[PDB]
Amino acid sequence: TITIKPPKGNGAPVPVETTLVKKVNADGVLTFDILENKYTYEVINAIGKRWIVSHVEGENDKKEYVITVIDRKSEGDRQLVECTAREIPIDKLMIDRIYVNVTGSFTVERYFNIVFQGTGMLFEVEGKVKSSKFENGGEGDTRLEMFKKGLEHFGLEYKITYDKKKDRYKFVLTPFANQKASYFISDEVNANAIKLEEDASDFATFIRGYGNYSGEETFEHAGLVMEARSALAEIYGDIHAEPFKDGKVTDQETMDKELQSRLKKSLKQSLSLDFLVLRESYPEADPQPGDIVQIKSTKLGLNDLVRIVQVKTIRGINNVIVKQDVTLGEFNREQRYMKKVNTAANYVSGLNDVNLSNPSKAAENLKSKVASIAKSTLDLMSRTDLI
Amino acid sequence: TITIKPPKGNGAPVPVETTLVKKVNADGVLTFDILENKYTYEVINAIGKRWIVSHVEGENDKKEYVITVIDRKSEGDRQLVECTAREIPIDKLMIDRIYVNVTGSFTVERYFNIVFQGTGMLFEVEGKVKSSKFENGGEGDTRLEMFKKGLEHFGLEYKITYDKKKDRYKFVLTPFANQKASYFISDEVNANAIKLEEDASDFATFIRGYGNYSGEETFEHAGLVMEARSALAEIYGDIHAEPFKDGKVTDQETMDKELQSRLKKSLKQSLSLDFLVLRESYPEADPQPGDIVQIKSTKLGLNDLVRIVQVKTIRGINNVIVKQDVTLGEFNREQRYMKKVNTAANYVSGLNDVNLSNPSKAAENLKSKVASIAKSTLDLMSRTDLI
Amino acid sequence: TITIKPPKGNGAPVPVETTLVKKVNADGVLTFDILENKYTYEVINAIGKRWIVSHVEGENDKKEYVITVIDRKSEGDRQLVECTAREIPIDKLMIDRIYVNVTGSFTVERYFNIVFQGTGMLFEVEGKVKSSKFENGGEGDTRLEMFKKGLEHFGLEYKITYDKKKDRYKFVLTPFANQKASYFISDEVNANAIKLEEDASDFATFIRGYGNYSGEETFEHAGLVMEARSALAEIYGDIHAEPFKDGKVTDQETMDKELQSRLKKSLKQSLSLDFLVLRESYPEADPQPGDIVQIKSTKLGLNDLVRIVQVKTIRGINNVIVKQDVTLGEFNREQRYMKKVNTAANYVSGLNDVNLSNPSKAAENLKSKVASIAKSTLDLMSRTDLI
Amino acid sequence: DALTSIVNGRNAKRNSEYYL
Amino acid sequence: DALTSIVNGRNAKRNSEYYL
Amino acid sequence: DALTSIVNGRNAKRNSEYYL
Repeated sequence: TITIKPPKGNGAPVPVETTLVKKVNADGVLTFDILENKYTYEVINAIGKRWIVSHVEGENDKKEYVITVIDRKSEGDRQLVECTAREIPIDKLMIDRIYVNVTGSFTVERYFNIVFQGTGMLFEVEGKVKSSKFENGGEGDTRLEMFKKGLEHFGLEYKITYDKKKDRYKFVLTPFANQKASYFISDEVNANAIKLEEDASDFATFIRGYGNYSGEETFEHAGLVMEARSALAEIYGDIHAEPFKDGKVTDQETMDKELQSRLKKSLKQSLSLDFLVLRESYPEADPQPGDIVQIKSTKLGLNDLVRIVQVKTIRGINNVIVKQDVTLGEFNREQRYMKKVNTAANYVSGLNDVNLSNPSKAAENLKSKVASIAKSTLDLMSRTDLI
Repeated sequence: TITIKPPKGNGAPVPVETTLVKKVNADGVLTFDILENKYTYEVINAIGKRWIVSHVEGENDKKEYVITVIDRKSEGDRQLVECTAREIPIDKLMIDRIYVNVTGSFTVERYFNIVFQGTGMLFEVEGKVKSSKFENGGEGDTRLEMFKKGLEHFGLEYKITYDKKKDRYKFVLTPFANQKASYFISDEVNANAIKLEEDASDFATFIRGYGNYSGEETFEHAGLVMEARSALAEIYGDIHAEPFKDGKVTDQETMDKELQSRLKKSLKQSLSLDFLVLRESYPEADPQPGDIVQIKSTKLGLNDLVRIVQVKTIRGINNVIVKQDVTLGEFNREQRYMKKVNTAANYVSGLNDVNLSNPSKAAENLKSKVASIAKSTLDLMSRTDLI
Repeated sequence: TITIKPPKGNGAPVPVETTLVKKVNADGVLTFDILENKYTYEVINAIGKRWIVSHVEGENDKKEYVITVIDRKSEGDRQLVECTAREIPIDKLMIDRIYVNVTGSFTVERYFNIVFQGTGMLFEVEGKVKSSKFENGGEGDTRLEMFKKGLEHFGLEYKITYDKKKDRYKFVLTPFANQKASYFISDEVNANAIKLEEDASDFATFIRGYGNYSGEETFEHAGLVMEARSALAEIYGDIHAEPFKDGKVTDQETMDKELQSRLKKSLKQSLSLDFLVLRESYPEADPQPGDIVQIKSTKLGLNDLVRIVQVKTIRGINNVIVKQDVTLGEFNREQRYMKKVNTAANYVSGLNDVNLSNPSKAAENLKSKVASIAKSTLDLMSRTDLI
Repeated sequence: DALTSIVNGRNAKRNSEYYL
Repeated sequence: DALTSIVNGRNAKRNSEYYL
Repeated sequence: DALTSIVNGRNAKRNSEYYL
């Protein structure tokens, strides 16, 4: 069912229920639970991590993943192995770092070519995309998170694919990655439980933006002062979000696009419905992330079309699906909170200045040092202007 | 029951069970769950967010709130709408920002008048209150959080009220906001479950404080070196909290008040009891936050009087109460933890320097730059003193 | 059973079920739940915090702890007291701070002697240990967290002991604190549920390190550029962790030890098994943290020996044990996450610069100020080199 | 396994209107 | 709905004595 | 008391592959 091989050489299949999860740009991940048996013994007693799993979904979808977590429990006179795994087109990026500090202006192809140095994978952009400047390179950082920053600046979304060729993974970078899908949904036919959530606690009608003042000014608001607003503003009225304070961008064409993007990203709609697969009927609905879909729930006020952003497959044996879960538009309110928490908890404990007993000594020492050197610089300025 | 109106014009009532929550200074919030019906159809299929809810508690308590969250679930051949809402005397503050960076000395009336510019609401202080200086204004910030900072400096508590007049909300700022209440409690009569929690893990008997040294010194402890202690110290003995290191305050009258406040805030007592309303008897006990109350639990060692700090009402239909929950003194141990977590998780992800793969590059780059410019400044100092 | 005394004078016993927890270096803690009775009344109605608990484990293990949390619940016509408590050889450290900012080079005995000033406790190192330099002292900090930093630099582990003498607590500092234990384990005999967890998401085969470049350089990679790797690398291959960027260490002997320590700390194995005490048989297995033990689970592929890192005792009455829980090697995956979260949530809310509405003003103001003073310093440099 | 989601969901609900 | 509070309460308990 | 562990365990599971 699931062909797993060491990092050197031959394969071996095992039957086990799988739980895969795929997002548009975020890392995909799977999980499963092997158990000891008369079969599987030679494997289960001999798996070391970074075992290479593949041939999920049968004799197709040869998307090769790698295990990183390994649990081993004892049940009766046998033993379980829960385990986790991640993509090679993502892990292979988490392999390598870059030490040369990228800095300055950077066109997109140059940037996403220097980071694909030695990995072997390939990138390509579809539409014309502008260029910007990256302040400090991640000398002690992965290729992955610099890929994150690059997507945040230039290519707002992406999609990988195992091309026909061996050891190749084309990264189609694109804003708002999508493909049409023939299938569809409705409350009656494929949508058991439709949770429509409309979160708006950080939302906006008009908004201000400042983005060409030099690095040393910070508020003497030169640099394309403007405020924009969306169409819905006129009935809701005067509100506004955190203005686009940070910016070294010259033109005004940018200052409206980024600004309206700051607006329309905030009136959030997460549809964490549930999907239930029909095999004997409607088989042509294998959900895949980053596709278009036309949902329609009667008695809800809903017929529009949306895009998948999260999908969650399970597959017991023979790669037959049991159920699916999906989320549309924004991935969740939930997962946004959880990522916020985990980012806080990992950014912290990666630092070293933290001292829980009276913190801010490390920050206040720094800030007072800064103001003191500024005072000394003032003295130097006066003393030099004297001469 | 609950009169809700769009942001433009006419009202419409609906019956629905409500869950309100009110704290002293913190934002109040409510929640409720409408459902589809033969009634309510014209509304439920036509609510957009920032719908204006009011006439809670019947033909009285016309405290107009606004919805910001909207869930829509499908139950049977009908649909639910869970939803949340917040005060207009708080949301109307979250509307507007201030871009002019408040900076320097500031008397309280001036400060809480510049922030009530265009909002229409009104503020007033009761007792005489000193003045201090605010270092950096929140140019990209709400009026609300600057109101928070102002309360943290000058007016340690507040209380809003819908005065008789239309579109007016008097903010009585006061330290330790309280009003006498005729009602009372006891274990026998109104207090089902008394959880008395006495948390002391960050507590103090004596304490040091430094607060007039200039901005560029940071430890050459000029500026009113002193250590104070409370009355209970003499039996517990030598402990001390984080000293009042940060301070630009001249006088010594302050340095004892703030210091003893740092002390007595820490031997914490949270009484998260439960309240159960008697309607046929004892009706004159509508609990309201920021009031005095005289509890008394026999077989506990308790007859003192306290103040409410949190209250949690529910009201099914006809605005009849079912139960109440309350917390006294400090709002909880629980909620303090949860606010700590959420502040961490939202302060993080609001930043942009964070890189989970090897963090501290963004901080160490900065710090090393700082020490390097200090070295260059040392060179300049020597080279100028030469001439 | 449990002899508790006020901070001044006489003792009083109570029977109550206890829950103790002991880690190697981390603070131990206990918890228990007294209840009102015909007995215990004089005590329970008269406990104030920092009551001094002792004589756990009977007429032995006179390890005196102190209560800091006090809950008081009402059950029927009686009342419960849940409560928590901590070691005096740790709390007595959390008592006192140090205000003189330790700074510069520091030999280990000097450092761990200046911090044991007035506490009365004693420290000693067993093996020869090198010395390093501490950048900023914790003027507003506990003796405890400076003890933490000291252990992080020089003495990578420790172990306290109540020596025979009164008011003495020897701190045997040691790397990898261990003592042999005659007892042992196996799946059949003492190990009910063996959860073996092998976490590797932040792991390494080779790794780079930079640690002698001066404070003002930050990447012009002078200072012992090197990359090392472990033995298992050759089959897993090219990966690497966050390189040892931060360092002011001269020699190369260090740069391999610390580097391989960064490696081997990451292929993590947490064995959060469960232990079940046999009293009538096998009594000589009182588990104690920081000991060696030889586990062996058949049908698992396991006979190696490990060390305890966490233990969790309970004792109902007469100090008879009911069950034990333990964790081996690294304390958990779980607790690592939880400590990460709580460190984030407490480091935050200890600060004052945080403003949830548009954060980064406090950081960007600072950074732009820094670059501006650097620009002014550039101007000064040019203007001085002119003269 | 089923349970983490309900608590985290209520937590994210509580993240609305917790702050002055 | 009822459940978030018990877990968060035990969590805040655990926040006592977690740190060296 | 029994419950905190299951949620925190699933949380630590979720800490694997949450980040680009």
